Formats: sequence, structure tokens, C-alpha cells
Amino acid sequence: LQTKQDKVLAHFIGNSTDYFKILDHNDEFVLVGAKDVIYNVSLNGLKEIARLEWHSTDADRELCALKGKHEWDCHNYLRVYALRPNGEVLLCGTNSYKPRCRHYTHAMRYEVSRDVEAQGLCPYSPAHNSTYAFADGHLYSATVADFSGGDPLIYRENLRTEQYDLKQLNQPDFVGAIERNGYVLFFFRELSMEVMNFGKAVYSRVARVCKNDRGGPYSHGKSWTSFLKARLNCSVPGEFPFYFDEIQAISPIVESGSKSLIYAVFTTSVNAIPGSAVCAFNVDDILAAFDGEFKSQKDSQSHWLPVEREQVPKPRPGQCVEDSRTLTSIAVNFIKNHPLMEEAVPAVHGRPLLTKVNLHHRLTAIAVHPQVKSLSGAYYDVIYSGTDDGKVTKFINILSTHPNSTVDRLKTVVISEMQVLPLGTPIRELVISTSKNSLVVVSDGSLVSVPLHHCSHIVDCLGCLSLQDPICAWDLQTHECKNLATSQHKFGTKTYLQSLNSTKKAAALLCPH
Ligand SMILES: *[C@@H]1O[C@H](CO)[C@@H](O[C@@H]2O[C@H](CO)[C@@H](O[C@@H]3O[C@H](CO[C@H]4O[C@H](CO[C@H]5O[C@H](CO)[C@@H](O)[C@H](O)[C@@H]5O)[C@@H](O)[C@H](O[C@H]5O[C@H](CO)[C@@H](O)[C@H](O)[C@@H]5O)[C@@H]4O)[C@@H](O)[C@H](O[C@H]4O[C@H](CO)[C@@H](O)[C@H](O)[C@@H]4O[C@H]4O[C@H](CO)[C@@H](O)[C@H](O)[C@@H]4O[C@H]4O[C@H](CO)[C@@H](O)[C@H](O)[C@@H]4O)[C@@H]3O)[C@H](O)[C@H]2NC(C)=O)[C@H](O)[C@H]1NC(C)=O
Ligand SMILES: *[C@@H]1O[C@H](CO)[C@@H](O[C@@H]2O[C@H](CO)[C@@H](O[C@@H]3O[C@H](CO)[C@@H](O)[C@H](O[C@H]4O[C@H](CO)[C@@H](O)[C@H](O)[C@@H]4O)[C@@H]3O)[C@H](O)[C@H]2NC(C)=O)[C@H](O)[C@H]1NC(C)=O
Ligand SMILES: *[C@@H]1O[C@H](CO)[C@@H](O)[C@H](O)[C@H]1NC(C)=O
Ligand SMILES: *[C@@H]1O[C@H](CO)[C@@H](O)[C@H](O)[C@H]1NC(C)=O
Repeated sequence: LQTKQDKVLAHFIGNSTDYFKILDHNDEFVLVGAKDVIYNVSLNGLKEIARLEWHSTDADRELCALKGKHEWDCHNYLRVYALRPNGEVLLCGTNSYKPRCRHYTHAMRYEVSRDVEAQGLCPYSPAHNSTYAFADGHLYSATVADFSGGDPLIYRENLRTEQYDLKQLNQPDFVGAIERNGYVLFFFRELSMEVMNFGKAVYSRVARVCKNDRGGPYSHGKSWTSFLKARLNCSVPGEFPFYFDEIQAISPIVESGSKSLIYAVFTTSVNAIPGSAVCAFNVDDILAAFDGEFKSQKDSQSHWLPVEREQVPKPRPGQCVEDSRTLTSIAVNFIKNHPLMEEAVPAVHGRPLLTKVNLHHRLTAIAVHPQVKSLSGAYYDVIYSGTDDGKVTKFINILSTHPNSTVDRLKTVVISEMQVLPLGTPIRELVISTSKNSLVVVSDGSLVSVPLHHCSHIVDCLGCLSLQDPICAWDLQTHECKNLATSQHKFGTKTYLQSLNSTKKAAALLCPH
């Protein structure tokens, strides 16, 4: 008991073989894609509401086992859900390495409207290496097209990345896909070509495609004409920067004031000492990287600089043209030859928001409660991160202006680090329901509900101030640590105490004797 165990509110337990995956969630209900089943689960008590079962035919499982896969692989793990603009429901599952998609239509309705192949639209294995995004009525999938797992692609409406071309994709493991401003952004880690000796170094990338892409002319009609990617830069600055090059998870786009943010979790490679980090990226900075120079093709010398400014095609590559079929073969071949941008995307504040180095666990999940108003009146993003150990870490960031020198100092206020899952089980995903004050930890075979904020669970004044949660404040009128977002303060907060910009011992000093 070196770390305290968190107060588990509710639990939804399945077998370890289930390999749960969250498909859709809001503040009240969440969908869980599992082995042969997808679950509609209410968030107040983690109680099941609606169940849809879908099993592989014995013909499908037999051929799957004949294909050389084990029993746990020869099932139907549901991995793709989308609410179509017709009110229909789209469901796709692995189906024992024979992926298929279906359309569906108090009261539970389960009528199979359609059933068709899902090659390139759905993964073959429950492995969490692939992602998707349903944007403007189409499915933008990033997965493998083959049974062996050696043909990665990004696909949508018969438009795919170049097959067996390592310049666009080099053994990628996808971690997420976000729609934004007429683009679809993909986040993944892959092998690096830009290194001089082509060494097996993993780099983290953000890639984008135009949604209005209609392909190129002639043989380019089945390939993207707007595929670009840039490296993500999550590193500790210095004379010798310390990089976290393997992205592991991302959060949805967070709205923090006038800025749109994406929080991501990075780990170090196997050689550098084991390390984890949380970096945030500005969406305006991500989109700006695709306005820069193009990294030239890895020529034999490999010391080549970015492409000459006069060598880029007449319209800029990656710019969403109305009809991309009118583009020339020279312009389409160019963006196929130079899909990698020269400059990398810088992280917000130019450094990780949290680092974890030389520890017996790595960060795995991420979730954000944005713009929590502190007692003082400032707004902070409360960031949640999970580990392969089963722990959850709350923290906020405070940036100091001229505290000692003109250089700004960014500090990390760790709110709590508690054990949530059994000490062995890793944390796959994190879902936040602010209205129910619930953080839902997701493992392979369980959902666990723990309080999003422990204001109502602490009774001591010293603990209410030492917690340094921007949402918990201590009322002196009534000895009760109150939640500023949920609890009602009709008599005002003038008698409240909170200290976020101090030491955890300096905060408890403000608390009365
Ligand atoms: C992801 O994001 C991260 C975070 O943002 C990025 O991280 C960056 O990483 C790069 C490298 O990848 C770093 O570049 C190095 O920067 C430092 C510092 O440069 C600044 O400061 C210089 C002056 O500092 C010195 O002088 C002042 C007084 O003048 C003194 O007070 C101070 O104490 C200090 O002593 C400036 O000169 C420099 O400005 C220059 O560059 C500007 C930008 O181009 C330009 O605007 C200026 O006009 C000017 O041209 C800047 O302000 C540098 O130390 C370092 O320089 C080394 O590397 C280059 C590479 O070609 C080389 O040409 C240099 O000669 C130098 O190489 C020596 O140092 C190496 C470092 O140890 C050493 O390994 C070498 O062997 C070599 O050493 C030889 O000479 C030295 C004596 O000089 C001797 O000790 C050796 O034994 C040997 O004889 C780099 O420029 C960035 O700092 C870093 N950024 C941050 C914010 O941390 C990362 O790039 C991003 N990744 C991606 C993919 O995007
Ligand atoms: C998982 O479980 C929850 C719990 O039931 C479930 O949430 C429910 O969603 C349905 C919609 O699918 C909600 O029912 C709607 O209520 C609105 C009232 O505003 C009605 O207008 C809706 O009618 C629709 O269809 C009509 C024609 O058929 C149209 O005229 C109309 O415009 C609507 O389009 C519909 O009755 C229901 O309120 C919630 N339940 C709760 C408690 O909120 C969820 O759908 C389940 N499945 C998932 C998430 O896939
Ligand atoms: C979970 O595994 C057990 C094996 O001990 C099995 O009996 C049970 O049926 C499984 N769960 C479901 C929902 O089938
Ligand atoms: C995930 O997809 C990549 C894409 O190339 C593939 O190489 C890999 O085998 C798949 N599975 C895992 C576990 O990475």
C-alpha cells in the first residue's frame, strides 16, 4: 500500500478475453465494443441498458482457425460504430479475421439493413493499432487491408494511400483520428526514413487528408491527392533535447479559451531510459505545419535540404481543390513523392506538461476536464492520465510570468495519483462525465467508475487545500470541502479557501489551526 486505492463507485466486469473498446460516449451513456457483443452502458451505476450480440459463423471461425490463429482471435470483436445521417447505425467487427460491416435500424431495434465486406474499413484483430473517424457521412479508416498485417492504409470511398510505399506509411500504429475544418487528421507512430542510415527509429506523426478529395487523373483516381504528414515534437528542450518519440494516446479536441488543443501521451523508445510524457498541441500549429517546406526525397546522399520553393506545383499540394481530378500528374506525383513536411509540430509551452522518467510504469491513457474555474477565478484544464500499472494521475499546469527571471517557468501541480485498477491490469482508455462527476477507467475486460473530483470524499481542511484541485475549496462557515462546479453557493464564496500557486505544505498553512 505505497499508493492509496481510489474509492471505486461502480464496476462493469467481463472476462479478460473480451478486449473492451469504447466506440461512442456522452455524459450519460457509453458504447463498449467487445468480443461478439457491443454494450450500451449507463454511466450513473455502470449498469447495462441495451445489448447487441453478433457472433462469427462456425464456417468463419473454422477458416479463421485454419488460417493459423488461436481461439481468442477467432471471434467477432466489434470495433467501428457510427450514427449515419439517415438515422441508421453502422457496425463493423473483426469477425474472426473476416471483417464485415452492417447497417441497422422500452424498445430495442435490430434489423440488418446491409452486410458487406470491411476490407480496409475495419481491422482483422482486436489489437488496438487502428482507428477511424466518421466525417460528413463517410468513414475515414486507418488500418490494414491484408490478413497478415503487412498492408497499412488510410481509406475512404475507394481512395487509399499508396500500397507498399514506405514514404507515406512505414509500419504505422494508429492512435486516433480527428475531424477538423474540412480535414481529417490522423495520429500514429511509424518507422523513420528521414534518419540518415534509415535506422529503426520510431517517430510520431500527424497526417491529414482533404474530405473533398476525389482522387487524381487516370491511374491516380484511387489514391489521395492531399495526403501530408508532419512529425510531432514532444521533447524536453536543451543543448541535448530529450525526446518522447512514441505517441500512445490522444484526447479529443479541447477548447481552452480561444485555443483548440489536443493532449497526447508519449513514451520513450526501448534504448532511452523508460520515460513517459504528456504534451499538448495547438490545432492551429498542426495545420500551420502543412504550409511549410516539403522534406525532399531521401536521396542517396541523405543530406538534402527541403524542396526548393520554386519546385512546388502550381497550386500548393495539400490545398483542398474543388475537383482534384483536374490536378496534373506532375502535381499528384509530387505530393506522393514528398508527403513529409520539413518542420515538426511544436508542443504548447515548448516542453511536456508532465514527464515520468525512470519509473516502473508508463502512461497509456489521457482525458481532460477543460476550463475548470478556480476559486480565484482563473480557468485550468484538469488533465487525467492512466498507466499500464492501473494508476490515475490528476494534474494542472501553472505558468509563471517573471517569478525570478524573464524566462517563464511552467510547473506541474499534481493533484493526486491513486491506484484504480488491480496492480497488474493496464488502463486502455479514460472517459469523463462531468455532469455525474465520474471518471470511467477502461481496461481490457472491465469498466471502473471512480469520482472525477474527490471534494466530497475529503473531510479534513488540510486535505482540501493540499489536494490543490482547482474545483475543491474549503468553506470556513461549514467544515466541508465543497465542489465549486456542482455545489450551490447562494451565500457566496468569500469564506472559502484555496491555494493552487503554492507548496502543498504552504497551502495547508492557510488552513486554520
Ligand atoms: C523539437 O523541439 C525542440 C525544442 O524546441 C528543438 O530543440 C532544439 O534542438 C536543437 C538541436 O537539435 C538545439 O540547437 C542547438 O542550440 C544551441 C544553442 O543555440 C542558441 O544559442 C547560441 C549561443 O549560445 C552560446 O553563446 C552565448 C553568447 O553568444 C553564451 O552566452 C551561451 O552561454 C552559449 O554558450 C546561438 O549562437 C544560437 O543562435 C544561432 O542559431 C539561430 C537559429 O539558427 C540563429 O538565429 C542565430 O543567428 C545563430 O545562428 C542559438 O540562439 C547550440 O549550442 C547548438 O549549436 C551546435 O549545433 C550546431 C548544429 O550545426 C553547430 O553548427 C554548432 O556549432 C553547435 O555545435 C557544437 O555544439 C554541439 C552541442 O553540444 C556539440 O555537440 C558539437 O560537437 C559542437 O561542438 C563543437 O564546438 C563546441 C564549442 O562551440 C565544443 O564544445 C565542442 O567540443 C565542439 O568543438 C544548436 O544550435 C536547440 O537549442 C533546441 N531548442 C531548444 C529551445 O532547446 C528540436 O530541434 C525540435 N526538433 C525538431 C525535429 O524540430
Ligand atoms: C443507449 O441507451 C440510451 C437509453 O435509452 C439511449 O438514449 C436514448 O436515445 C433515444 C434516441 O435513440 C432517445 O429517444 C428520443 O427522444 C427524443 C426526445 O427529444 C425523440 O424526439 C426521439 O424521436 C426520434 O425519432 C422520431 C421518429 O422516430 C423523430 O420524430 C424525432 O425527431 C427523433 O429523431 C427519440 O424518441 C431517448 O430519450 C434516449 N434516452 C435517454 C434516457 O436519454 C441510446 O439511444 C441508446 N443507444 C445508443 C447510444 O446507441
Ligand atoms: C466468462 O468466462 C467463464 C469461464 O469461467 C464462462 O463460464 C462465462 O460464460 C464467460 N462469460 C460469458 C458472458 O459468457
Ligand atoms: C497494426 O497495424 C500495423 C500496420 O502496418 C501492422 O503492421 C501491425 O501488425 C498491426 N498490429 C499490431 C499489433 O501492431
